[PDB]
Amino acid sequence: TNLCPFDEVFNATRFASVYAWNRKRISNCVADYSVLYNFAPFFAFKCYGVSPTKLNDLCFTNVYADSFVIRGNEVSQIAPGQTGNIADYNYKLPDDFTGCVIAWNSNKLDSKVGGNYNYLYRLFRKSNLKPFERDISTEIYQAGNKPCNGVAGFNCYFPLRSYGFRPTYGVGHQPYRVVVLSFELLHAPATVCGP
Amino acid sequence: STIEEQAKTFLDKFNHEAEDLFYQSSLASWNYNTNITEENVQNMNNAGDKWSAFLKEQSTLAQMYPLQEIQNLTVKLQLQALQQNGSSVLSEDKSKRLNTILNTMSTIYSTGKVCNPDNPQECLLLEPGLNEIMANSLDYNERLWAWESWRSEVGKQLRPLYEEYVVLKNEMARANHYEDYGDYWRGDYEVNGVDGYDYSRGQLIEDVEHTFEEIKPLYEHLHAYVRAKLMNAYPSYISPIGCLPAHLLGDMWGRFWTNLYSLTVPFGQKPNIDVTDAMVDQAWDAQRIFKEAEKFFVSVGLPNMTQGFWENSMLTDPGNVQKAVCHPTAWDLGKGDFRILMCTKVTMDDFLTAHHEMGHIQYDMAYAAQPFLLRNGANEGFHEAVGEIMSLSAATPKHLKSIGLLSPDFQEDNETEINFLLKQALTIVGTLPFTYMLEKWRWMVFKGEIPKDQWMKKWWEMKREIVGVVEPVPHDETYCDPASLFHVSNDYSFIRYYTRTLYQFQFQEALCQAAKHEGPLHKCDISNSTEAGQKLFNMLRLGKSEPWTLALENVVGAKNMNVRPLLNYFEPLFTWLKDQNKNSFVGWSTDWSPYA
Ligand SMILES: *[C@@H]1O[C@H](CO)[C@@H](O)[C@H](O)[C@H]1NC(C)=O
Ligand SMILES: *[C@@H]1O[C@H](CO)[C@@H](O)[C@H](O)[C@H]1NC(C)=O
Ligand SMILES: *[C@@H]1O[C@H](CO)[C@@H](O)[C@H](O)[C@H]1NC(C)=O
Ligand SMILES: *[C@@H]1O[C@H](CO)[C@@H](O)[C@H](O)[C@H]1NC(C)=O
Ligand SMILES: *[C@@H]1O[C@H](CO)[C@@H](O)[C@H](O)[C@H]1NC(C)=O
Ligand SMILES: *[C@@H]1O[C@H](CO)[C@@H](O)[C@H](O)[C@H]1NC(C)=O
Ligand SMILES: *[C@@H]1O[C@H](CO)[C@@H](O)[C@H](O)[C@H]1NC(C)=O
Ligand SMILES: [Zn+2]
Repeated sequence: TNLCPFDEVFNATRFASVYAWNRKRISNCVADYSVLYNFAPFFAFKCYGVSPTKLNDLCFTNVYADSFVIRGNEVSQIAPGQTGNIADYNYKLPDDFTGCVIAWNSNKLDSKVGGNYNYLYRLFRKSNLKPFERDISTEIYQAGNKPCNGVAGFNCYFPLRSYGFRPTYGVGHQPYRVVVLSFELLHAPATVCGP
Repeated sequence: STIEEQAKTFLDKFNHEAEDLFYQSSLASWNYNTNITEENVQNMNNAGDKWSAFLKEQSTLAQMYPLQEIQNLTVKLQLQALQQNGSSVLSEDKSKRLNTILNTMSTIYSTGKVCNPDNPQECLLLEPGLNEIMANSLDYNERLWAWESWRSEVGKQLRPLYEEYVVLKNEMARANHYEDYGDYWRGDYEVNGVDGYDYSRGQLIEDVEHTFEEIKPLYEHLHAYVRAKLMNAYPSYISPIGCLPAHLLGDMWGRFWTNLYSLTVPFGQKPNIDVTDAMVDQAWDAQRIFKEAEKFFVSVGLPNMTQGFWENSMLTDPGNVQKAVCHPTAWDLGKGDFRILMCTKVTMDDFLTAHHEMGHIQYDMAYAAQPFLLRNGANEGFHEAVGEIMSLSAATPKHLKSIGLLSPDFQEDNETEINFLLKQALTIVGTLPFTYMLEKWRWMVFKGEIPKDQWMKKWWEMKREIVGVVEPVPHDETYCDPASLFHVSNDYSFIRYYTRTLYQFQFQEALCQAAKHEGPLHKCDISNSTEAGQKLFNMLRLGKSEPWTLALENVVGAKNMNVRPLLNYFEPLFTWLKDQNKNSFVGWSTDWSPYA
C-alpha cells in the first residue's frame, strides 16, 4: 500500500546548501528500504545503531531525511563525534545517534564549466552548533575588539563563502550529495514500518 | 581576542580566495599553452591581472599584524610570505624605470643577430643558429668569430643597462632591510627560531667554498684528460701546461661540456646502451611509456595517478592546425588537478623525461594537504633533485632488462661503465665551477667589492683561476660578457643548480642504502623497495612546513649539504683517470694566453 516518498528525496533536481539543509518529516506510510539500494556507487553507506539487513523489521514513530551538498573530503565529517568546519558551524549530529548516512558523487549534475557558485557554506561562527540546529543569518563576523557597524572590512568578514564547482577538479573537491536518515521512538504508536 | 587569534581568521580567508583565483589563472595559462590564439592571450592577461592585484591587496592588509606578537612558527611563515613587498618600496618614478630597464634588457637578448662577415644580407640568430655552429663545427676560426661576434654586439648594448640595474636594485635591497641584492637572493636558505636547525645567510658562502675545495681534484683530472684529447684534435693551438680556450668548449658559454663525447670517448669501438630501436620494434607509444613510469613509481610504494591525469592531459603533439609549445612541464593547477604537457616521441630520452616529470607530479601530490603558502619545496633545489633521482634510477641496465627492452644475454663489461661515467661527468662535474664562479662574481659586484672599472678584469682572472678557461682575445671595460646568459640578463638565481647537484646524490645514496644494494653506487635501482619509498615520502609530505635542514635530516641523516656521495659515485672514473694521467701535467697555469 501507500509507499513513503523516498524518490522525492533521493532524486530531486536541486539540493539545498549545507547551511540551509532541508529536513522532511516522514510519517503515516509504509517504507521499503530497498529502492534506496537501487543506486550504484554509494561512496558511503554507514549505519549507526541500526542493522541495515534487519532494517525491514523494526518500527519507528518518525523518520527524518536531511539533504545537502558538500565537498568530497568533508563526507567523513558527517558522523557522531567529529570535529572540523562542517560539523561545527553547518551540521552536527548527536553522539547517541540512530540512523544511516548515505553519500554519492554528483559531478555530472552539480558542476558546470565556469563555476557553480550556487552552493554556500558558513566559515565563521562565534560558537559551535548544538545537534540538529541550523543558522541562516548573514551578519558580519566580528573578529576584532572594535564594533563592526555592519560593514565588511578590517576584522570584519561575511560569514558565507561559495564552493565554485568545476568539472575538472579532483575527487576530493567534486560535488557530493548526502542524505541522512534519522529514526526515533516517541510516546505514540509506531506508524512507520516496512513491508 | 589576541593578535594571534586575529591572524588565523585572516589566513583562512586568504587561503579560500587564493585557491580559486590561482586555479583560474592556471587554467587560463594551460588553455593558452595547449592552444595558441589571441583570445587565449586575452584570457591569460585578465586572470593574471586579477591574481597579481588580489595578492597586492592582501599583502597590504597583512601588515597590521605585528610579527613580535605571534608565537606558533606556522602562522609566522605565512605572514612572512604575505608581508614581503620587495619591489613596491621604491617610489613610482623608479619602479617604472626598473620595469622598463628589465623589459628592454630582455628584448636585446631575445632579438639578437650576428651578421656574418663580407656578405651583409645573411645574418644569424641564437636558438636555431649561433648554437649549431658552436655545438657541431670543428674549425677554430669559425668558432672564434661566433664567440666574439656574440660577445661584442650583444654585450656592449647591455653594459650601460646592467650598470643602472645594479644600483636600482641595491636601493630596493636596503629599502627592505638587507645589505645587498645578494643577501636578498640568499635569504631563501635562512632559517630562524628552531633550536638546533638555524641556518644563517652568510653560512652559504662558506659551505659552497668548502664543498668546492673537495670537488676540485676530480675536476682537475677530468680537465687534464680533456686537454690531452682536445690538443690531439687541434694540431697546435692548446698549450700542454696551460688553460683551455673559451670558444671550443662545446657550447657558447661553456656551461656544459656534454658536446665533447665524440672527441673524448674512452673506448670508441664499444657503443652505448640505446634501446630506441627495440622500443620501435615492439610498437610502443606514449601511453605505454607513461604506464611503465607509473608502474615503477607504484613499485617503489607511491600511489597511482588520478583519472584526471589520464583524461585532461595532452601527451602527443596535436599536429594539424593547432600550435602548442613542446617544452615538457608538470602542472599543479590546484584542487586535485594534476596534468603533464609534453610532446613525446619514441626515444630513450623521452623515456627518461617521462620519469622526471612523473616525479615532479608525485612530489606535488605529496604536500597537497598543506596550507596554500606552504605548498612548495623546502628550498629551490629539492624539487629538481627529486625529479632527477628517478631518471638516474630508471636508466640502469638492470631496470631495462627487467622491463624487456634489453635482452637477457647482454653482459655488463667494464669498458662501457667508464664510457657512461665519463658521459655523466661531462655534464655534472663540468658545470659546478662555472656556477660557483658566476655566483661569486655576482655576489661581489652587488656587495661592492668589485669597483665599477674592474668588472671584466676581475671576471677573467677568476675565470682563469677557478675554471681553467682563457679568453682568445683581450676585453676592455666595455664588454659585458656575463650578461650574455639567459639567467644574468633576466634576473634569475644560479646557485640552485649547485645545490641540486649536491643534494641528488645524497638522496640516492640514502635510498640505495635503505634498499640493501651491494656494489658500486652507479648501478643502483630503488625498484621493488617499499622502505626507500617510505623514507622518501616522509620528506615529500612536509613541504615548506619544516626547515629544509630537518627535511634533509629525515632522509640523509645530516643537517648540511655534503659532497662525499658525489665523489663516491665517480670513484671508478677517478681511478681510471689517475691511471691515464701518469705521463701528463695535472693543473693549469694562469699565464699562457692564446693572444700572447
Ligand atoms: C530518478 O528519476 C528518473 C526519471 O525517470 C528515473 O529514471 C530514475 O529511476 C529515478 N531514480 C530513483 C532512484 O528513483
Ligand atoms: C583551440 O582553439 C580553437 C579556436 O579557439 C578551437 O576551435 C578549438 O576547439 C581549440 N582546441 C581545443 C582542444 O579546445
Ligand atoms: C599552530 O597552529 C595550528 C593550526 O593552524 C595548530 O594545529 C598547532 O597546534 C599550532 N602550534 C602549536 C605549537 O600549538
Ligand atoms: C613594505 O615592506 C616594509 C618592510 O617589510 C613594510 O614596513 C612596509 O609597510 C611595506 N609597505 C607596504 C604598504 O607593502
Ligand atoms: C592502484 O593503487 C592500488 C593501491 O595501491 C593498487 O592496489 C592498484 O594495483 C593500483 N593499480 C591501478 C589499477 O591503478
Ligand atoms: C676490465 O678489466 C680487465 C681485468 O682487470 C682489465 O684488463 C681491462 O683493462 C678492464 N677494462 C677497462 C675498460 O677498465
Ligand atoms: C619487481 O618485482 C616484480 C614482481 O616480483 C618483478 O616482476 C620485477 O621484475 C621486479 N623488478 C625488478 C627491477 O627487479
Ligand atoms: Zn624537471
